[PDB]
Amino acid sequence: IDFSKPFMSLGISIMIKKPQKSKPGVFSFLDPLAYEIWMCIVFAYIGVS
Amino acid sequence: SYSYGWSFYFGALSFIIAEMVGVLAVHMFIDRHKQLRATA
Repeated sequence: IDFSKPFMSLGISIMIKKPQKSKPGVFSFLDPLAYEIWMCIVFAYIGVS
Repeated sequence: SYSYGWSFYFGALSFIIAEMVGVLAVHMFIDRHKQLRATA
């Protein structure tokens, strides 16, 4: 047969389930301050003292 | 994404060891002077 010019173009795509928010974590109170901030706070406490 | 290694932790660990020696040396200094303030 003789196809015409494409009236629409598509391709293989990835389908997933929409991120339904996220379950929390035990030590999730430290999220605001990064790991380094917390580490350096300990070092500054040991130093000031 | 990164991940600190043992070399960085030695630097961090050095601080702690050094700070502990720092307080210990101050204690020794005070102890010497306390002996002099009791024998005079």
